[PDB]
Amino acid sequence: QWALEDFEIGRPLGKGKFGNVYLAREKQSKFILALKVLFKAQLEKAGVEHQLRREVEIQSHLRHPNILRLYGYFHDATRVYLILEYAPLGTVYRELQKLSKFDEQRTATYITELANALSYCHSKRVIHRDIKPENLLLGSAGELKIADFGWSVHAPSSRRTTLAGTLDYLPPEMIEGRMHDEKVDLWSLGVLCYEFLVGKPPFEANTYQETYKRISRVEFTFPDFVTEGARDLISRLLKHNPSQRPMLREVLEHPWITANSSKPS
Ligand SMILES: Nc1ncnc2c1ncn2[C@@H]1O[C@H](COP(=O)(O)OP(=O)(O)O)[C@@H](O)[C@H]1O
Ligand SMILES: N#CC[NH+]1CCN(c2cccc(Cl)c2)CC1
Ligand SMILES: [Mg+2]
Ligand SMILES: [Mg+2]
Repeated sequence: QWALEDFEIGRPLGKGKFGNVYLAREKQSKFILALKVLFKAQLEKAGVEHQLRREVEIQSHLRHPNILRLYGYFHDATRVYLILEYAPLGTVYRELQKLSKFDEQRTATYITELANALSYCHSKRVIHRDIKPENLLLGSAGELKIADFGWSVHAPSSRRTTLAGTLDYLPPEMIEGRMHDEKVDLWSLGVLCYEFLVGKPPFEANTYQETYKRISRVEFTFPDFVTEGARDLISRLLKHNPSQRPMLREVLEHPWITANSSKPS
């Protein structure tokens, strides 16, 4: 159906390990979108064909205001192309680099939007497993959308693929290669809440080896400026035992969230 000739390509929007993402306009309708380009030789070499299939299958069927749309795809014997909703305000990662830290209202609003998106995902037993600032995009009204479903799966699960880059957002059960479920995304939500308020993630370290140690032992402390309500929510999410981590309704109803968020459940 779709082919490369149907699109005019424009400015580079971002890069990932596999994805090179470009702004593009479809020629007959003038529809603006984002084209995510993957090289087949790199996909085959890394053995991640199955991840790509899951990204397409899972993401194309989800429909939620806080989740990025996948519209379709095509390929041409050197490349695979994913046709995505364009997010005009960029990544949360870029906003954090710009501002250094977010205030409590901005943070609580982003957490509400994440929790709504994840609540919808978990109702289908979909777990994302790669929630982190460079995969959170911003729509035209500044609203958060979750993207990059390459690591997503159905629960429960083990891991069959090699961990790539940073350990910073993963819970103990994932880094220890044990069996895991939906509660992995709740741990990541706690890491994000800390990083939004403080400006760095809570187990950050100079080497892989020490980061691993800090995560498995849950070694984090708070700077003086983090308030009692934020500390309570974060401490509830960063529990070693996944069954003790709260439900998403409990996050959305937490008094610090309700006091500070400017959007509803
Ligand atoms: N729909 C989009 N709109 C705007 N920018 C995007 C979009 N998708 C990706 N990007 C940019 O490209 C980067 C990589 O895309 P991603 O889908 O996360 O690739 P990878 O799977 O390689 O991590 C993002 O972190 C962001 O900077
Ligand atoms: N390397 C490689 C081989 N590819 C593996 C998976 N492929 C795939 C999966 C979902 C959607 C689309 Cl367009 C393509 C195509 C070929
Ligand atoms: Mg990504
Ligand atoms: Mg990916």
